[PDB]
Amino acid sequence: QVQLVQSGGQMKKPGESMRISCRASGYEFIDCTLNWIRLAPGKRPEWMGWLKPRGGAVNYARPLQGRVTMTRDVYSDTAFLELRSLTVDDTAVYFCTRGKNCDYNWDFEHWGRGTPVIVSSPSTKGPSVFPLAPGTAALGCLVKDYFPEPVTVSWNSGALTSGVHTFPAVLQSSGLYSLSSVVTVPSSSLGTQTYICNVNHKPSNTKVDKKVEP
Amino acid sequence: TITLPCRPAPPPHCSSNITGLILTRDGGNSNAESEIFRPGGGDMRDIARCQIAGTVVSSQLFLNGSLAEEEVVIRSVNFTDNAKSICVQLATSVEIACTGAGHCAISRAKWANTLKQIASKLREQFGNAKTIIFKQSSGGDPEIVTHWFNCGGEFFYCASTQLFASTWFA
Amino acid sequence: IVLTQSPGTLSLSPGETAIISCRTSQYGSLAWYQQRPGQAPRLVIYSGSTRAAGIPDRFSGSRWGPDYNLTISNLESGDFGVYYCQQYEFFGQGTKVQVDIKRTVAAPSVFIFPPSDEQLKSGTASVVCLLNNFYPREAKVQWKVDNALQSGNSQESVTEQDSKDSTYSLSSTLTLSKADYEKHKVYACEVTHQGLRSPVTKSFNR
Ligand SMILES: *[C@@H]1O[C@H](CO)[C@@H](O[C@@H]2O[C@H](CO)[C@@H](O[C@@H]3O[C@H](CO[C@H]4O[C@H](CO[C@H]5O[C@H](CO)[C@@H](O)[C@H](O)[C@@H]5O)[C@@H](O)[C@H](O[C@H]5O[C@H](CO)[C@@H](O)[C@H](O)[C@@H]5O[C@H]5O[C@H](CO)[C@@H](O)[C@H](O)[C@@H]5O)[C@@H]4O)[C@@H](O)[C@H](O[C@H]4O[C@H](CO)[C@@H](O)[C@H](O)[C@@H]4O[C@H]4O[C@H](CO)[C@@H](O)[C@H](O)[C@@H]4O)[C@@H]3O)[C@H](O)[C@H]2NC(C)=O)[C@H](O)[C@H]1NC(C)=O
Ligand SMILES: *[C@@H]1O[C@H](CO)[C@@H](O)[C@H](O)[C@H]1NC(C)=O
Ligand SMILES: *[C@@H]1O[C@H](CO)[C@@H](O)[C@H](O)[C@H]1NC(C)=O
Repeated sequence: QVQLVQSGGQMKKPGESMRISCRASGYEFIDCTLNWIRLAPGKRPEWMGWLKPRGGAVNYARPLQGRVTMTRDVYSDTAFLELRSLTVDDTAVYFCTRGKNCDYNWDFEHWGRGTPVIVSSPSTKGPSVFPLAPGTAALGCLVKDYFPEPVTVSWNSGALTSGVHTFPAVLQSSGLYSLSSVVTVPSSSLGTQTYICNVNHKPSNTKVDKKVEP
Repeated sequence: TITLPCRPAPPPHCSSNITGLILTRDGGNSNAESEIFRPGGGDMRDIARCQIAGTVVSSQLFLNGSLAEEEVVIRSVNFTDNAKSICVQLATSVEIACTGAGHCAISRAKWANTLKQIASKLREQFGNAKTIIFKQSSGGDPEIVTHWFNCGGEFFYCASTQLFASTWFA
Repeated sequence: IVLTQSPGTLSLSPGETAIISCRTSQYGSLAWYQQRPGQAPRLVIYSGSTRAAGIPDRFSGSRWGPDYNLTISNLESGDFGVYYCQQYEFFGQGTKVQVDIKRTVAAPSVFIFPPSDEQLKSGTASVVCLLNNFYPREAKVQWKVDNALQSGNSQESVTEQDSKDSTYSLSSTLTLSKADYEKHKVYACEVTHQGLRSPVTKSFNR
């Protein structure tokens, strides 16, 4: 029964180096090529490289060419992944894998439990809140250009529950999250009641209150 | 005439003809502008499965093996599989000469000609015209990283770092 | 060489078939990996149609030309999650088979929001398209500027199926900068949905 046990989850600062181990038992270690694959949230799975234990033959993925280095120890049946010059993009759960059959390498039957890494820059970007205004009417707030996740909006400090829809954030090419939060209210109400959304962003300790005037 | 940093120094009778070589292909893709190739990265089973080998046990470079007729012939189980080693056989051999002083000389111009042939055949397999890069090994044991062979029951380690450092266009 | 999976998010109730498609750009055996939430991903299908270990016969792979299908005949809780397709070292973007309570069809109430003047000063301009309370989740939003389609400049998001409503809401964030925005005077958001007879359009002038 093949087992791929790897290191525990790590927290790293940007620009630092990282080492992760993965030892395996249940099969003869030297026989099968070993791969590393990182999975980022809302992102394509990414193959990092493979490593052939008999002679330490190695093949690094071209995007990572400079910053990736993986080695092996034959005697304790283990492989090590090393990632230098960390960036916030590199936050992912890192898996060591081995194929089903010993040399068709790509049918990844066996995965580790995963080693989650979290590089997070102490630099944070406060939310920019922009109103959205018009039988029934809708008015909301655009929480644009903030970093990182998450923010939690509300309306009238919680007086408004019904009709409110807050949306999952969206990663713009800017690298900064922008979400929207709308509410549907009666058309008449636009004149009678004032509508304030309360954007709360703990990573920056910013807590913006914004009004949506008709 | 390129020379080889060699450890230890190889006696004259160890000087021989080069027949072929082993190329591992770097995993893609970026943009299919170019392909990176490195020596070795091949297990002994890949070498045996290649069937062109001679008597000499070696890494990266086939020695004292059988040549193939007319054109350089490249073979792999699957070329689109970068985990599979590429076997290269030459019609014209390349006489690697060891002085015994510790540096193995080689005809630079001739090795340029053979390399151009390989790159041409690689393009034939990997698409009409992709620029081809030859770089040194990514890493591993000295036997895989350095060109390592056996002569008279004694092992020798030569660095092909000088050798594999080219780039070809079309 | 890239792998394109469709749909991005397939959603439907337990007890009915789910079908996932993966478009390839080259030859080579293709695999299918299931990934349950929080758990490591699991190899479902390899070499096109052969199932891995512990995979029931409810999973089948189908191939025609460059296209591959993973069909899960009878949806159980354990089947829901996110599926990826693979060809050598490359993966597809992913698909998310998620649960969906069946209810009556509802047409979306659409609103369009011009960009905040303060944002306009900052240099950027974000036009928002709101689609509220519609069933089912599959609905298409088309951005046109001076009656001209747009691609890649816009982004989207859909709510979790709201418990009371059992209905989906969508937000389309159309993003520009001040220059291009002021140039074009008039903008329109086009919504085509199952509960809609005709593509409802919501537009405005600068
Ligand atoms: C590394 O390894 C990988 C594997 O891991 C290798 O990948 C394999 O590579 C093979 C060769 O390169 C490749 O075979 C090709 O596949 C072609 C496409 O096959 C699919 O599409 C067929 C229908 O296509 C039609 O429609 C699409 C789009 O709609 C168009 O693109 C096409 O042009 C057509 O218009 C479809 O029939 C086929 O399924 C059959 O094959 C499957 C095998 O996996 C079966 O499961 C399936 O049931 C079908 O089987 C039927 O047909 C076979 C005979 O092919 C028969 O045995 C069965 O009983 C059943 O009847 C796929 O869905 C395909 O077009 C190619 O076929 C032509 O060429 C061969 C010669 O190679 C001829 O013998 C054949 O008759 C046919 O002739 C055509 O071409 C002639 C000249 O080439 C021409 O004269 C003639 O008029 C015809 O046009 C061929 O089979 C594999 O698909 C591929 N495998 C995978 C998984 O991707 C890879 O190559 C390796 N890498 C390297 C570098 O070597
Ligand atoms: C290879 O062959 C040559 C001559 O054919 C011979 O001198 C040499 O000893 C052989 N072995 C090696 C390792 O060069
Ligand atoms: C290599 O082969 C050639 C002819 O094929 C022969 O003349 C030469 O002696 C051989 N050995 C060396 C070291 O070149």
